[PDB]
Amino acid sequence: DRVASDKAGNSATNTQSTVGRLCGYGEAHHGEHPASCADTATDKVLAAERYYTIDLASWTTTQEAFSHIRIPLPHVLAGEDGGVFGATLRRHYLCKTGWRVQVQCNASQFHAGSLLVFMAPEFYTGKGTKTGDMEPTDPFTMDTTWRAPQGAPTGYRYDSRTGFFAMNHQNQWQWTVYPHQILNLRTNTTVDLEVPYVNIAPTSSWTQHANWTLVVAVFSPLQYASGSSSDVQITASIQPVNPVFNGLRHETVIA
Amino acid sequence: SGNEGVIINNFYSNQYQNSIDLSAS
Amino acid sequence: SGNEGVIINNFYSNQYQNSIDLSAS
Amino acid sequence: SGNEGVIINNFYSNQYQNSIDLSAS
Amino acid sequence: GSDNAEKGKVSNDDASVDFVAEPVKLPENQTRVAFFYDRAVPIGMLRPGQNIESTFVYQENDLRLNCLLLTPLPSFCPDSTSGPVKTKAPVQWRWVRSGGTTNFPLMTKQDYAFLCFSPFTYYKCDLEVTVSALGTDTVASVLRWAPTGAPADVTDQLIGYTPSLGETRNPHMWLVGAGNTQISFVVPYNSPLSVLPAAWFNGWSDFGNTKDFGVAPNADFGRLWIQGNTSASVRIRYKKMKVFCPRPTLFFPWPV
Amino acid sequence: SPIAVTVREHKGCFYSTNPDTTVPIYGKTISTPNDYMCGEFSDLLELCKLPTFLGNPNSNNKRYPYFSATNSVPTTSLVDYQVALSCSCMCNSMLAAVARNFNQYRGSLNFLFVFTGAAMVKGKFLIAYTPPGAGKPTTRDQAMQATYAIWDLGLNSSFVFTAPFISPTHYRQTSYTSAASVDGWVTVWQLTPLTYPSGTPVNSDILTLVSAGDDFTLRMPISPTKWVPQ
Amino acid sequence: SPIAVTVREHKGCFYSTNPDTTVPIYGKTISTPNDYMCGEFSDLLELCKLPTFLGNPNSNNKRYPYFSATNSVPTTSLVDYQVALSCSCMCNSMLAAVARNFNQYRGSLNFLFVFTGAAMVKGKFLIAYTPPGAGKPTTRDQAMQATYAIWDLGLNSSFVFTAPFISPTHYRQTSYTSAASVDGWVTVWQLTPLTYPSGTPVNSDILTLVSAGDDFTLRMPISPTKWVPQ
Amino acid sequence: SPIAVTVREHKGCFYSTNPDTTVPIYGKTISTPNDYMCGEFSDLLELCKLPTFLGNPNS
Repeated sequence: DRVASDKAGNSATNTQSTVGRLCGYGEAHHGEHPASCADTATDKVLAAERYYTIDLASWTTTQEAFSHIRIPLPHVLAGEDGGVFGATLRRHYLCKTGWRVQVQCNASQFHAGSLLVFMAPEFYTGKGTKTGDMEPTDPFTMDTTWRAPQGAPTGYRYDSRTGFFAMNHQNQWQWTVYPHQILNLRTNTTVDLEVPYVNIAPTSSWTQHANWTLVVAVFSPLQYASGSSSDVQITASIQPVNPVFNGLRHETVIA
Repeated sequence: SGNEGVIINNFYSNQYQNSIDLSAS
Repeated sequence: SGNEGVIINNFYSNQYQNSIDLSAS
Repeated sequence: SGNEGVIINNFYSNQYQNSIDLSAS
Repeated sequence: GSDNAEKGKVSNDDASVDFVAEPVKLPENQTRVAFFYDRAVPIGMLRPGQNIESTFVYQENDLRLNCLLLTPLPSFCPDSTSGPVKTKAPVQWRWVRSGGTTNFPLMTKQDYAFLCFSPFTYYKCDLEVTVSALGTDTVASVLRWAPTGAPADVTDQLIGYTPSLGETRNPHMWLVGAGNTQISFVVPYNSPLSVLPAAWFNGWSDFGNTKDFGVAPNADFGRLWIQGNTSASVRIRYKKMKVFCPRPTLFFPWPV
Repeated sequence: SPIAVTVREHKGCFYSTNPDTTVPIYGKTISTPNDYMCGEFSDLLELCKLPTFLGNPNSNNKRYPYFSATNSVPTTSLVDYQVALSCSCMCNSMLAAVARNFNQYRGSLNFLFVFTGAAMVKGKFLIAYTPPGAGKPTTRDQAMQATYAIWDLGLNSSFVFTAPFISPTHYRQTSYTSAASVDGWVTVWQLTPLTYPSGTPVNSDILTLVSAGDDFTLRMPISPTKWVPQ
Repeated sequence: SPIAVTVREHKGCFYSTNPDTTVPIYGKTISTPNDYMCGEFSDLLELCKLPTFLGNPNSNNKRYPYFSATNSVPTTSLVDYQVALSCSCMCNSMLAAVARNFNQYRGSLNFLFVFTGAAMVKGKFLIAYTPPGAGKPTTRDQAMQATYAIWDLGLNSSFVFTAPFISPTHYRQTSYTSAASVDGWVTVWQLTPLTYPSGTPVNSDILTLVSAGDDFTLRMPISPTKWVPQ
Repeated sequence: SPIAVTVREHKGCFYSTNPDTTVPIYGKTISTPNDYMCGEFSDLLELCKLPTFLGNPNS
């Protein structure tokens, strides 16, 4: 019963060590049309409702407790890797959707370590301070290298000064309050998560807001005896749950 | 539910005293 | 109809509180 | 029982006006 | 006893489970979102830049303003590479900031309590505002309020020798005379948004995505302008509060 | 005996919008009968649905109740209204005049076009509504990808075009108070050239009016930034 | 006629926590519909039951979400949490973060342990709770005399240990405000050494989380001594 | 409409023995349970009936 498969359109995930599917806020995106839009929505596009499987990161002995990587949504699937979903998304003002995700990562019975895999609403994805404007850089891009924790998680100011704290502060000591699962090398090679649609509004101006973030963080450092397979990746299968599109138009050039 | 404990608690009509809750759908 | 939201809203009799509406014909 | 002699003696709800008595067992 | 954290959760026990013991629970309500936030707290103060007889004008003085933004979050005259632009109405800031060299006071205004403790991503409610006099002189004061997004109409006196702020169809208040010193009232959740960000808004505020990232638009309860002879302490109160999607609270410093 | 009372901190205070009445000093006064009257109305909203004129700017920059078209297909758009109550070409329509006294809106805007060129003239136009996200359209081709309708000239003189209420939020602010500037654009293009016979005025004028559509509503009464007529 | 009233001595007074409402100045305003929303909650108490991380100090004195064990039986204890909301290793758990906004508590604390060492590793631990009166335990043997449970490693990764609510008073103060300093200790000891095969990381890490148990409650909302994040 | 009131001459006055209550600032607070207790009494008068010692003076 630790053996499971999940199908979505012409795609299918599969695992022999599952520990179940954690469903955030105890509920899922039902694909309802937004009461804020007059135009009949475009929805139920089989071609767009599947698992897009991609690379997340390389886990090494070097990474420490609370080092992490942030994956923004829908943004990370808004371009090429998003196939028909990204293609349709790029041509609509508004999008409203949930997410169903499977994070993959295997090692061995002789390896040690553990990951915190979770999903959070309105989680800071900014990379750095843009020299000049006093604003962040690449908010909507996925981390391409592990991120070091803040000893004192007080966030990031752009005014080039220090003191007190910023509203983008994220206190890792409490990260387990977010919908999540733990990926423990001795127990399981996969985690399964799911989240509903949440936001400051009935539907989203996606083009300018990454309302949900998929975060993978290290809890206990990777460890292995010499001779043991040293190369360990972390991949993920991401699926848009009942995406609903409104405000059709000429195409937003993500490119 | 909140921090209000007064019996004669009406005087001003409900709809004036509070934002009106209404469901889009 | 107007901007008035008070329950106990009488105290002064109606006819005193407002001009009396009456139809010529 | 105490030194209180007012009829209209409610205004504030009981549970607000006084500590709530509750028995452990 | 025995379990498995991996699956996203675990048995939430009491003594009676693993041992020859039992549940010692007592009834208790004071821990409710609504009740808890339903108490008054200072976010800043108002200082009049001018008389009750003149044309109102944005004015700062030792970090004090003749106008303020109704939001729990940090706010102040808009920041600039060259310093906060004090000839303007306060706006939402993305961080808290010392008035000067030492930590306190603060240059920014806000509900410090609410910031140090907002265990949630989004919220909503009505806002009960209280404006209390800091001085002892017979008061002569006018207060103007407006909903988030409304025109400041910070224009000239139409009628001479009277307060420009009072010249509006918007909800305004007139306080004057010995013993008459505090203003109290409640306003409705007036935002275009369905719910408000308790802390952060992971997106740009402009379609060009070049500006004010982390701050949601019209994510406030409007604002206050003052005029007359009296400065006042301003407190807010969360009415019929509701919160959503739990998240981490402000970090607390580990003991040296 | 007297009733004991707790006097609240906010005493002696005056509220411009206080939800209650005050003291009557000239009671029992009959209000001069006006039963004969007609033309009465209760909701400012209705005024909003009465189509009024859009102010179209000329090169020398002066306004007209309309725009012109002819025997050609201008590579660019003929006119373009920015769906935004605050917006200026509407500055003087009843719709905008009412809207500026309220903080937020919801629903459809209806753009009314009336062809006043000669009976002998023909042709077709392409009216479109473009939501934000990908920037404002720069070509009929692009516009054609958003919400649109083709307007064919003929016996019937006019056309009612509806700019749909497509939005993230249940409501929208009525005013350009700070800067997200807009909620998309309404653009008018020639599909086919105005065609006609010899002896006919080659340049036809199309009256342009705007009004609140059926779905439409306004809320939160407020004051506009004060102004002075020219 | 006017009603005669006796004006109480406390007039004009303002109460931060006054159990009553005040005057409404913008009535009949609809609250932007949010029926679409999920993730809503009513009781701060729930946040309390969500297990979050304990901050374990290192020699160079820096914190970890866990502690380490190995092929040995340390004569002293592996870690020791002081059952006391004010207590510091919890400084940053949701439990403590909520608790510092309330004056008193009652009920069970639940300590959650998660073994992240290799599958091939084994061993047993002795987790214990010691009430006051005889001082804090200095040896597994002593600890074993108080409330305890043995934790055996195996297929199942974790363990939920409950620090029982044993007390003279129905409630307990949430803060170290003056000095009775504590309500006993939670101590973790090795029963048997972590055992394993060649080719396996000799030092295993055990994640340490804490949370409010089922019985648990908080009361009397208050303000913590103000602080500034580092 | 507001209710007209006649404000009595004795206003703002405080009464040490006023037969009425005042404003509550920390409501809904449960009073720590004490059901276990014995030895309780309601009337000072009873204390009066408990015989106690008379102080008799010496030379």
